[PDB]
Amino acid sequence: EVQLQESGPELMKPGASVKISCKASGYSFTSYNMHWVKQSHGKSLEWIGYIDPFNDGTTYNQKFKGKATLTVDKSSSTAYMHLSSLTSEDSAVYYCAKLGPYWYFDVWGAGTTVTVSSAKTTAPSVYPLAPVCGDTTGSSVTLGCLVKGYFPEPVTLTWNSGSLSSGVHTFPAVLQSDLYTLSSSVTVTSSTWPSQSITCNVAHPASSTKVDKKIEP
Amino acid sequence: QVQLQQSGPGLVKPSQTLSLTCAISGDSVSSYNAVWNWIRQSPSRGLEWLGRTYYRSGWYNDYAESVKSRITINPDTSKNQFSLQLNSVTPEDTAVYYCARSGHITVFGVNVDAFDMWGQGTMVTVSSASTKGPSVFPLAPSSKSTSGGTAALGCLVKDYFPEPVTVSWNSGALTSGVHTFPAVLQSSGLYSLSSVVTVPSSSLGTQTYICNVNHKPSNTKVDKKVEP
Amino acid sequence: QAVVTQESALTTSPGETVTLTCRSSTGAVTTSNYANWVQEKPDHLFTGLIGGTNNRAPGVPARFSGSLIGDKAALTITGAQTEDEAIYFCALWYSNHWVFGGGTKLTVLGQPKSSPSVTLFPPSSEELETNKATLVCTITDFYPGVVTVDWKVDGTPVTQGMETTQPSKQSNNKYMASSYLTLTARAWERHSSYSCQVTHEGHTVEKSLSRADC
Amino acid sequence: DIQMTQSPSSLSASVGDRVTITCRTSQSLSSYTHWYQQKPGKAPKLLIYAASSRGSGVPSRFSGSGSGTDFTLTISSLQPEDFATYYCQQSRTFGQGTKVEIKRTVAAPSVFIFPPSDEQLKSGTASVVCLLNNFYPREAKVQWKVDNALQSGNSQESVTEQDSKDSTYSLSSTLTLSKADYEKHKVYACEVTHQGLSSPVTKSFNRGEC
Ligand SMILES: OC[C@H]1O[C@H](O[C@H]2O[C@H](CO)[C@@H](O)[C@H](O)[C@H]2O)[C@H](O)[C@@H](O)[C@@H]1O
Ligand SMILES: OC[C@H]1O[C@H](O[C@H]2O[C@H](CO)[C@@H](O)[C@H](O)[C@H]2O)[C@H](O)[C@@H](O)[C@@H]1O
Repeated sequence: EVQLQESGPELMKPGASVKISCKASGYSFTSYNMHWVKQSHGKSLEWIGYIDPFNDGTTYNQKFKGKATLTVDKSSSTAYMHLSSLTSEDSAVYYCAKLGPYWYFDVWGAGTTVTVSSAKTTAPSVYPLAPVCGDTTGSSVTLGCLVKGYFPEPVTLTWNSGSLSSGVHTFPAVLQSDLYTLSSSVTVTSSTWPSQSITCNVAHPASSTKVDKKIEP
Repeated sequence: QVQLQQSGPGLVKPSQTLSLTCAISGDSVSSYNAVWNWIRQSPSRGLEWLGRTYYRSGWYNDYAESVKSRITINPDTSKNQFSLQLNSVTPEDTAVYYCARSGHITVFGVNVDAFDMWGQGTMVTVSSASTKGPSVFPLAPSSKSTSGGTAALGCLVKDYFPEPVTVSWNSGALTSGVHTFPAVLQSSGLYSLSSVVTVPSSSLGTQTYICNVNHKPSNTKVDKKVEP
Repeated sequence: QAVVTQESALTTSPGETVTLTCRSSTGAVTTSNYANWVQEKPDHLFTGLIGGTNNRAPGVPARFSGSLIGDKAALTITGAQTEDEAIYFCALWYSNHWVFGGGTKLTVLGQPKSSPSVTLFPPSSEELETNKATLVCTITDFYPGVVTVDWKVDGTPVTQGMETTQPSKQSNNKYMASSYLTLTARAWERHSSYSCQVTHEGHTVEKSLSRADC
Repeated sequence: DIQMTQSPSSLSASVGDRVTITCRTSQSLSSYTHWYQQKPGKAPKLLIYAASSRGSGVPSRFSGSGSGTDFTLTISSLQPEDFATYYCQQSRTFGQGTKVEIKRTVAAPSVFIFPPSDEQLKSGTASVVCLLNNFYPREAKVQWKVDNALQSGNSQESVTEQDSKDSTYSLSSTLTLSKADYEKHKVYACEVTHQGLSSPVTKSFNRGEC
């Protein structure tokens, strides 16, 4: 059976173009053709079109005529999808998929995320999260670390330089005026804090800004 | 790494069986991506694929229609080879028989029927005549331009059956300006060819010239010194 | 532009038989639509299920079956299991092209009910220094993973400023989420009491915060 | 499995020339369409696979393309060593093949004659050989004269394939007589005519003097 490896995530400004690839490795005893599919918002699947690596036939969804171009390099076993004039509506995960003689999509690439944003690289501002000190009474306490106005994803957030691992919850980012904000919260015993040092270590590699921040009442 | 070594008699009597073998080096006969084909070449038919065998959780065989009814292609996992058997041959089966690998060349991981490695070919003659080994005579250089210029000398290989015969000079040492002519078929029904070379006249006194003649069908080997 | 319609979501218990449907906007689904189905699992793992209306792909369990039911194509799961929790898409063939449906999100209840822990934090000193303020409402340890969030300022409902992440999965297989109330530093000081409201399966957990306490 | 038509089925072209061979297939299956180069007494070598992918150790000057059911091999800059027969293929069917010949300047034959060996003559036959070496084009003709009389039989001729370096041809003619018949004559000659010669070249030997 063949395996399909798509190319890495891509970050583009409106008006740019992009070329995603999908490399087939392994073997197949029967011929097959390559379909490309778009997932929007994580649920809305859309057929873009297909190319046949064997007879060179292509068919497009009418919505994607002239936006998308499918090609193949038969010597490297690689399919390519080129998107012209990227818009916010092109922000999505793109999958390639094998359809062979039974006309079910039996192998899929893991997908390539394309993000279309005119936003600039901005580092995060990292804020402490501590309880209202009146509500100190309780056997466990939960702290946190707010990461606001970063771009682009990703950011990586740890606790006490990775030493503190359990009790931790890092939430998904929200999109707030073309920048992302995050948060991660920890639960430790009421005796551990404020007695011990609880410090979050936020990293934003895409601006080479790593930041530490310890928390007090 | 992949090599194909063909063997087995080139001369086959009418109505009898052609038997050829192709021994594989640098891959397995049962490899998941190896397809073992026989293909033949004649003037009548040009290049004609005859059939294959391949392993895929059990041996498969496909044959061309022209021969479906008298052809068998069999693998031997023991010796790592596969064989061709054609039954009840007629002169129409006189041809050069090649073995060939397919399925190494793939597009998007699938076998695309490109034949990437071929054996050397066995020349097959269907005839009831007997094998006869050549006589080898010298074509000696003349006294013309011995003092300075170019000498022509050669060997004549006459009255051999069947084809082919190979000729080399000085066991390969001399190849530049060698012409080995296509055999002709004499009215006797035996073949004859010449092999000739042009050499500096000044070498005639210092360098030896020997034509090495091989006729595999009769196990005839001859090395003939050609001299003034 | 043929449109393919599937029911949006469905929640079952293990052991139930479930039937998902796939309808063509242009008229009856027929054999010549050659309905196929794929399953999307977490981590964007697509695998194909059925082709040719009713032909299981290799390795697909026999509990899965394809059929035409009336004038729509259907996928029937006879004895759903927790591992069958996924999104199911059908695609229809329209002479020369495939059209995907919108997918049915299938939840199979495979763990105890769990009610949300709600922790509500105040805006920090440093963030206040920049004349901005964000209240963070962490929602953890709930199942199933469906929460409605709601905000109360001085006991009065909120309309804007609010963002809420989608339920995501925790180390312990329960669901978490977070909601934000982004205020300005003046609006923070103009009001006293603040409150995050989470609804889950019919009950409401809530937490309050008064500015006088910071 | 009726051999596919190739167009043309033969050509000759000068060194440096762009050359195009077209295969008439029955189906636009580019990836199962291949080309082979075959030099004389060699197995075909895979040249182009899947219409446009080049085989191992195939120079850049060879390229391939398709359009509908027509596939084309192009040799961008014809070289002397490109003398070959070229075959297309699709699935299990081969084309009829296309012979490519190099055009070059005219080059006249060098003529050599070889009397029979004493070794042969004891055996009862006499073979007399005339060699026409490294000429171009291929229309060289040989007449055998015995005591200045033209022979209308008793000879056989054979021509080499075009040389891979210098694009010339070579021919040998062999005149075969019984020993008895050989000795009833004195002067054996071959007379050679070819475009590169202003007038016929004759080489001859005297029986006995040899
Ligand atoms: O289409 C189903 C068959 O696919 C393969 O066979 C075809 O394609 C091969 C190369 O891709 C050819 O060698 C062969 O002649 C074709 O029949 C597969 O080998 C077969 O098992 C399938 O039935
Ligand atoms: O093939 C017929 C015969 O050819 C040769 O003999 C003829 O030609 C000779 C050369 O011109 C004459 O001298 C001779 O008298 C002819 O018979 C050959 O030597 C014969 O053995 C053949 O029968």
